[PDB]
This record gives sequence, structure tokens and C-alpha cells, in this order.
Amino acid sequence: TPITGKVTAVIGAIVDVHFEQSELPAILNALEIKTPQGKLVLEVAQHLGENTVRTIAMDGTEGLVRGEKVLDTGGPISVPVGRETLGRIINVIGEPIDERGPIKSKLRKPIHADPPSFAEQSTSAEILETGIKVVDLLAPYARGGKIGLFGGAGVGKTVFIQELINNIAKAHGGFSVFTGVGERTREGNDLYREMKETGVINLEGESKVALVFGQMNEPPGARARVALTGLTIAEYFRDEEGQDVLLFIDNIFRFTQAGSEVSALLGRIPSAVGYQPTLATDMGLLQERITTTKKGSVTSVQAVYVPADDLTDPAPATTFAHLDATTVLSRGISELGIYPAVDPLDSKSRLLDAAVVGQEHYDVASKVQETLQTYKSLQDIIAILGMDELSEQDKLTVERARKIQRFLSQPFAVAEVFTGIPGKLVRLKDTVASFKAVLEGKYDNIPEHAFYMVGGIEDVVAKAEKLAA
Amino acid sequence: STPITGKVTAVIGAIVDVHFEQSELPAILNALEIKTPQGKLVLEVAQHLGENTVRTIAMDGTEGLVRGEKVLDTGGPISVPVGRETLGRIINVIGEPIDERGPIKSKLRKPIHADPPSFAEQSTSAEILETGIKVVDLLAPYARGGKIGLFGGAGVGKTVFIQELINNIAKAHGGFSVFTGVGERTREGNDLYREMKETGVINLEGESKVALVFGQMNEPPGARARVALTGLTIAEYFRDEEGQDVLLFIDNIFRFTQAGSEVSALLGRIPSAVGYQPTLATDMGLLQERITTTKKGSVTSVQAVYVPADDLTDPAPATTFAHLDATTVLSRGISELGIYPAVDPLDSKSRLLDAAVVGQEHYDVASKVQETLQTYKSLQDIIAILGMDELSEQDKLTVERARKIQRFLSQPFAVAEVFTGIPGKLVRLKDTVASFKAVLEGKYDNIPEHAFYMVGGIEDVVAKAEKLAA
Amino acid sequence: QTLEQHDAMKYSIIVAATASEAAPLQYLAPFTAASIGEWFRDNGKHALIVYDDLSKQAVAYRQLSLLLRRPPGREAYPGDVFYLHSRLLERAAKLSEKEGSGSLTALPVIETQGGDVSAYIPTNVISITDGQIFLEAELFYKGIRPAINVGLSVSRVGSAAQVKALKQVAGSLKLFLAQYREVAAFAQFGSDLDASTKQTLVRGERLTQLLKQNQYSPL
Amino acid sequence: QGYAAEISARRNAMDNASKNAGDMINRYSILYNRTRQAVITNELVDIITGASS
Repeated sequence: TPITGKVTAVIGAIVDVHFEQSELPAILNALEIKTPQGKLVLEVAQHLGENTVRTIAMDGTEGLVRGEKVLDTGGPISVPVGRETLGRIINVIGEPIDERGPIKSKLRKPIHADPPSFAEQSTSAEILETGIKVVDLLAPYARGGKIGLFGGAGVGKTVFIQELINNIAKAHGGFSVFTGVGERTREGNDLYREMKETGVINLEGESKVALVFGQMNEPPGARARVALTGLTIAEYFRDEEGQDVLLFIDNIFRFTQAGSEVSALLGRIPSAVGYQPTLATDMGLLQERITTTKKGSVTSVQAVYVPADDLTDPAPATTFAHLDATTVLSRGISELGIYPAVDPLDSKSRLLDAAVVGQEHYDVASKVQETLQTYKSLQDIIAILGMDELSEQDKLTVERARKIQRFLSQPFAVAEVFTGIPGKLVRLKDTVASFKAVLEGKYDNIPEHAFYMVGGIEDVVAKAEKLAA
Repeated sequence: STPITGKVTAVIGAIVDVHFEQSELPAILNALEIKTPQGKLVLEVAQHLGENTVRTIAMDGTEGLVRGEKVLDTGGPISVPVGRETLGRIINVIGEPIDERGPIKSKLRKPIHADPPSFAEQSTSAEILETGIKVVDLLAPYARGGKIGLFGGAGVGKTVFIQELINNIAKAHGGFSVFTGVGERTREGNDLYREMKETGVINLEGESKVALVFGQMNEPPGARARVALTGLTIAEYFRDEEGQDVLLFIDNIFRFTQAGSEVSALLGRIPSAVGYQPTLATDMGLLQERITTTKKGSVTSVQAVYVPADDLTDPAPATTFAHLDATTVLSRGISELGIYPAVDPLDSKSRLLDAAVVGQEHYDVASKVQETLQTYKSLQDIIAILGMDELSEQDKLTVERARKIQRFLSQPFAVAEVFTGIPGKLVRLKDTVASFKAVLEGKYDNIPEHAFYMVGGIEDVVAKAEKLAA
Repeated sequence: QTLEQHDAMKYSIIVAATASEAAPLQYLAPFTAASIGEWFRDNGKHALIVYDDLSKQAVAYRQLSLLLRRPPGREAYPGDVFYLHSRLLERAAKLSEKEGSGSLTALPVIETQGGDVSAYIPTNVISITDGQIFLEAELFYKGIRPAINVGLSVSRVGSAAQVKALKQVAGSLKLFLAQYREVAAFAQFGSDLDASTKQTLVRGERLTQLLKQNQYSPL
Repeated sequence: QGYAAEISARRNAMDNASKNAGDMINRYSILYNRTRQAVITNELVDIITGASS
């Protein structure tokens, strides 16, 4: 292109170029700056006018000499995609960093794409079992559903997702997408090793997963558009290969956080807390590029690393808008020693309702909630005084609820190594039966030690016998 | 030189900057009229930016505006109409009949701004304006020429309370009144308009004993801010240059504060605490000080105040607490108990109330009442856990007396139709003193709690006791 | 779809500005929905406008204001949010019979940020509105759904907006409930209870169950 | 014998209560202190925002 420029400034990873002609790129166009770091791919985000843009840099910055030539490569860069994206872990550029070498292009698609419309929706409300009891009872999945975890600082976020992959993604076809934004490299290696081993990545055959991994050491600007690339791979599967897909994001707090960082440099006034004023818009775009369509139904599970907790921080609040089910996982419930560390009073799904997933199922879940809410309510009084200074009826409720709380545990089958304890996977069918019994207090007579850190109702009973010895 | 012409340079919402031409000096606090097909838009001049470029606040919508538009300057504050044509007409921010009963003004206009009278002029009369309302009369009596403040939260019968005061105090009051509504609902306007046609105060043949200035909440902040100045000036004309006593009423003055905060912000003045304007103290002070008892008359303002989310600490409420002579605070707890008025006695305080100022006996009775209630509040904690344990005979009596006193506060409202449906009770001053004395003496301690509920005078306390008795 | 099943979308209009759709478009969306209502109102036809969520309108106007770098109000919501909301809200009214009687009724809907109603945008709306319908999440878990916290709910228009039959019947409903709430709190401090308190409590429990609402049931 | 146990138990219990309340005092105090600091931070942010704009 005759659209050439020099680099006027390099303030962070938000470079400014000064094109030498009045032929300019456009916003979301792409530039390649030739450097001894190879090409660096940047995306024009503002025009600051007088042929001086301000560009987000999607490839890391450093050692850049001012006045370095630019060339305009136009539009949102188009990665090369196929079913040969499957079994490849790709960097932001789109290059296999699992180093199987270049992806066989079929369709190359622009990283930024438009979100499908209200008319291109498809409405679903499916049942999908997670093999996790608490999840099944409170928030049973669907086949396009968008679930989100609001995991605290290392609350087994990876472990939870791994469990979901282990169960759900071997129980779902079409394709499945793992995209890990600002991932912890070692954890990614574990996943990669595990995936190849469990054939999820099968390189002799075809992999039923494709992978995007963007490290957290990658400069902020890169991390923001790790997401956009992932959404395109997902769209290729969703749309042009038509498949009902899956998508994992770990974490989409990293997307929000990356936006908050850049906002200052971009000249944008960072809104409340510090998140970009475009936080709302950008969350919206992303979540309507993940929304279900009549060309493919894409179940997404997105991990939100809520920083220092507090979900009324603007980014978790705006996440809640775009999730049909949530599974808030919180440190307090983790402290109570229950694994899974999922809050039972903070999970929801629209699918939970009436006879949608069974009136009886809904009734059992309702009762669990009331009982727990009473139980949490009287924690102040019980501790300051005792449980004896509250009614006998209440004491039965409390005793029942302590058991329920302990019962909710179900050892992880992918942190079975880490815990040491072999995992437990409990069916949805089993779950309805199990909780029904407990609500009638039938098994409220056998040790709370038996209830603690074990899965199934049958397992509790057996452990009662074991304890008795 | 140049004609009195400004050209718009920047419309950035309400802030409109105008560029008066080279060779003409503007002045501050002016009123600019721009003849627009949306009527003449009024811009109150609020800064000079030099080179004959002003930065002004709009009083009405700024849609359709074109940079370059000729701006006449009145050269000084908006000039409202004053007269006795004001009496019985509804006026708006720019001094225009929105009751559409034709022209308002006698032969005179006056500016919206006026200044606080001199220290000599501002001397007030300590006299007791009773209302016939026992909680008010006993525990925070209103006073002539006063600056009553009807603090309460949101709509805890707030509207009912004020309305009752209009019925009691207005008919009683010898002077005129001016009812000013600052950022209040068009439902509230219609109700007030209708209500005072009903009370006949608004008499649509001949003069009304009130004037009306309804500014409603839809109107931009700028208009909401300088509605206050307007209504104030009408009263000043009555007080001063007609002599005629007034008894001003404003509603709700938190909206005046809120309105001012916003246009501070828009003007780019770096906001003070909790987003309240830097000039908060002095502007409040300017409004209040302007209202006074001069040697030409006496104005008794009663200004409604909304305490957002019962936040008193908030500088806008905290500043008004200083600024108003005869407070009454309505508290959520008391409201919920069903005690209407919901005026909390501990939190209702008036400048006049002490010793023989309101009668020595009256003072002593009221001292005993407050102590009794205060103990009962403390005892709630004891009763909560312990119950009857560590509670003497004396404590049970104090609980009972406090409970009897608690519902003695409850008094019907005239306004109550669909709010209760029990017409108001106007209780003589002598009667209220007597009735609280009796209760305390325990002459009415064989009398149920509910026999003080929604009663008036001594006859009423006994009468509702009789009704339960039989 | 729920509306189409209940065939109420033979009269439901949905004005939308989805989260994808622009922040300027989001800001403009409430005022143009209002205009559609005013047309109904003008014709003398009656309608009701639900504004879900106005809180997100404030975010949108905030984004706009901050990218036009105008001095913002507290919580970064520009200091003229009140002007936007107030002008919008006072358009809904039940007009006179010289105005065709038409009434647009408005139900504004704000989403509480942890019950932080002292936040600038919730506070402003509360002042504007003629009622509050504070809900409780805790009561959602407690089993009610819809779950309402009626102690912080008001209707300042009284029983003039209530059905005449219903005014008579629910006359002491508030009083009973008020006594129930007080007694129930006291009861949890484990104090021994006399029959007068337990009359309230026993009556009160029956009332509590009477109040409960289950999703998607009109009546 | 029963009565003596009754009044004794009341003393023992009421003592144990006081200890437990002290611990909750400490927990809410830390929360109180934190909330003070955060409020101060948010107020300063507001000032900065105002100057910055």
C-alpha cells in the first residue's frame, strides 16, 4: 500500500503512527510494522487526525526505535482456519505454538466480526447434565447455554473447567473450543498434556478440540484481541461449518482488565473503578458474538476472575447480563471446605424452572434453598449462643441443613491427584433421588463425617458403615 | 460599538456559550432572550470568558440551535411580575401564566434576584403559631415569621402532612401565602391546584389568597434552580411594597439543592462533598436570609424538605438543618408503627419550645414526655432478649406510658380520605397541655394504649377510652 | 415467545436496544419508546411502559458524556442524569378528558446494586416516582418467587389507585403484617412469648404463605 | 439442686456468650476499618475525576 508511515510515538503498547499520506487506514484496520522482531501486527483504533492514528498493538512492544516504517495491511487480520485449527494451539498471530507448523487455510476470517442479529437467534432451553450434583440440581445446563463461573482467586477455576471438559466435552460433538485468555502457562501445559493423552487432541487422528492460548505475560493489547481471534474460530465452526460447538474462556476477566488498562492510553476516560467506558459495549459485542444462532448453538462457559471478589464491580455486574445460567463459586464456600466450592444460594439458570426440568425437581431444589436460607440466617444467634437456645423444630432444620451442606461435596475427578481423593461423578437422575431422601430426613441419622467430602447418597451410607467400624 | 447581539458558539447541552460582539461589555446574572420559534429561550448569564464571550446556562431545551444566532440581552436578572394579579394565577419560571387566566403583573415587574436584608432589618418575632396539631404544638411549636422545615423522608404521608398544614395554617393565617413547587410532580401539581380550588383559597372569581408558581421536575435543572428566586421575589413584594404579611410555602427544597448541584457541575466548577455545589452554604444562606421579618412585613416560610434515603449527614440535608428554625423530622420507624403524623419527638425540635416561652407548664409536660419515650427506646433492647427479666414494676409502667404516649402522637388528618378517611383533629393549645399532663400523672393510666390512637384533645382521649370501654 | 404463547403480543410492542446496540442508541431508546406511548396516549388509547433497565441507560449516557469529555456527575454518571430521567418520566400521566383521557402509565425499573439505593441513579428515581417496589433476593431463596420486601415498598397514591372492593378487604392487611414483622423479629431473640404475641405470629404465618407468588401465574 | 444448676447454667452460658460476641466484634471491626479506607479511596477518585475532566 502507499499508506506508509513512521512511528511517531510508542507510549506503552499503544503506538502512534504518522502516515505520510492522506490515504489513511480505517478503524479496525491492521498494520504491519516491520521490525527486527519480525512483523508486529497492530490495529488502528483511533484516528487522532492529521494522518496520525493511535493504534492498539496486538503484538508486544519494546526496543522500538521512533520513526520506524509502517505499512497498512488493512481490515481486521484474517487468520487461517480449517478443521486443521483442531489439534493446534495458536498464538495471537494464529501460528501453531504447539508447533505442528502452519494451519491449512480454507477460510481466513477477520478477527473482528459483527455480532449476529436478533433475527438470527435460535431459542433453546435444553437439558444437559454436568455430572456434578449441585450444578444439576440448581442450574442444569442447555445445549447453547451460556454459563459463567465467577471464581475467586485460584478457587480451582482450572479444576472446575477441567471437570467440565472431562465430562461435557466428551459428551458433546460438532466441535468444541478451548480459548484461554491470559492463561498461566504451566496450567496450560497440564491441560495440553492431558488433552493429548485423553485424545481430545488426537494428532494421529483429528482432534475434536481446537485451542487458542494467550499467556498472561503477553502485553495487554495482545490479550484484548486474543479473545476476538477465538470468537472467529468459534464462528467458523458455528456458522460456516454449522456445528453446535462449545467454548471455554479462562478468564474473561482478563478481557475486561485488558480494556481497563488500555483506556487511559487510548485517551478514553476510564469509567468507574477504572474499566473502560466502552466496558459495557465490548462485553456486549463479545457476548453477542457468542450468542446462539440458528446456524449453530454454542455453549459457552466463561471464567470470571473477580478481583478481590465484589461482584458489583462493573465487569462482573455486566457479565451477569449475558449469561443464561451462572455458577458463582466463592471463597467463603471454599473455606467451608466443600469441594465443589460453588455457592448454592448463588447459582441460577432459567432452565431450573417449573416442569421445564421437572416440577418435582424444582420442588426439591426450592426446599433446599429455603432450608439453607434459614440455616444461614440463624448462624449469628447460634454462634453467639447455641442451637439449643433456638427451637427443636429449628434444630432439626439446622441439623438437616448441616448434613445437606456436607452432602453437596463431590470430590473432583480431575483434581483427584491434587486432593488425593478419587473423584466422584453423580448423575442428574441420581441427584433428584438423593436430595429427595435427605429432605425427608431419612438419612438424617448417620454421621456428618460420613456426609463430608464424599459424593453419592449410597457412598454416604457406605461410609457410615465404614465409620461404624 | 455593536448591537446587543450574541452569536451562539457552543451548545453543549444546557451550557450555551454566546459570543457577544466586539465592543459591548456584558454583566453577570443577566437574562438573555433569544427569540426562537420555541418561544424566546432564556439564558441566564453565568460567566464571562472574555473577548465578549459568555458562558450561560439555559432555562429550557436547546434542540434545534444553530451556531450564529443573534442574542439580545435584557442585561439583568429575569423580571417577573408582581402585583395582586399573581394572587390566583399559576406562573412559571419565566413569569408567564400557565394557568392561562391571562396577564400577570399589576403594573410592575421586579428582578428574580434580591439580596438578604441588613442586620437591622433581619430581626424576627418570637411568637407561637399554633396549628392545632398536638405533636407539632407541644414538641416543636411553629413560630410567627418563622422558617419551619418539614423534614421527613420520602412520602411517609409527607404530602398529607403539608396539605393538612395548608388547611389548618392557611385558613387561620391572616396574610397571603405563595405556594411554590420546585421540581414536583405534575400529578402533585394537579392535586394541589384542585385541592385549593376546593379549599376555595384559589377562588376563580376574584383574588385567591394564594399565588402559585408551579415548576415541575421535567424542567431542566437551570429552570429548577431559578424557580426559587422567582417565588421568593413575589413574597418580598407582598411583604415590602404591599406590606401584606405572607406565609411562604416551598416544596421540595432538596430539589433546589439538587438542581444547583447539577448546574455547578455543568459549569465545570469542581464539585464539593457528595457532589454538592461549592457554593452550597452561601446559596442556601441567600435563600433563607432573603426570607425574613422586615419592618415592612413578616413572612413565615414553611419549606418542605426531602431527606434522601434518610441521609442527614449528606451536606445538603446537614446544611438545611442549621438553616431552618422550626424543624419536624418524620422517621420511618414511627411511620411503620402506624403513627401518623410520623413526626419523631426526639428529632422534632423548634427554636421556641423552652421554659415559659411556650408556658412553663407546657415545657415541663414536654420534658417529661421526652424522658419517658427515651427510656422506652432503650428498654426495647432489654425486652428483646430478656423480656420481662430485669424489668421492674417501674419499667413495665414506663413501657406502658410510653406506648400510650406513642399512640397519643397519632392524630387524624383532614386530608385523609384515601389515606385514612378520618377527618383531622384540631386541638386547642390549652387542651394539648392538659391532656399530656393527665397521661403523665397517670390519670389516664387505666386507659388503653389504643384510646390515645388517633385522638385529639382531652375530650377525645377520654372519648376514645370510652369507645373501647363500651 | 412467552408473550406470543399468551397472545399478548397482539398488543405488546417491544422497543429494544440490545447490549450490542450503540450507547448513543441506548441513550435514545427510552425517549423514543416514550414517544410511541405518547401516540397511543394522544389517540386516547391507554398503554403501560416498562423501562428495563434504566440503570444501563445511565451507563450508556456516561460512556457518551465521557467520550465527549463533558464534566460528569458523581459515580461518573453525568450531572444531568436527573434531567434525562425526569423529563422522560413525567410524560406518563393519566390525561384529562379534554386531552382524550389517554393514559400512558410508566413502570420504571432499576436494578439494585446490592440494595445500594443511595447510589445517585437509584436515589434520583425514588424522588421522581410515586412508589417503590423494593424486592428481596434473600426472600427469593427463602422460597418466595416473585419475592417482595414490602417494608421498603410504598404506594404514595394510596387506595385511589386500588380497586374499591380490594380497599375494603385489605384495610387491616397492612396492620396485621406490620405486627407480624415486629413480632417475628422479637421472636428470634428467643424471648418467651405471651398469647397476644403468638396470636400475631400464628395469624402472621398464614398471611406469609398467602402473600407468596409463583412465577408466571396471573389471577 | 435443680434450681442451683439453673442459675449456675445461666451464669456459665451468659459468660460463654460474651466471648463469642467479642470475636464477632473483631470481625466486623476489620470490615468497618476496610470500608472506611475504601470510601476514602472512592472520594479521592471522585476529586481526581473532576480535576481530570
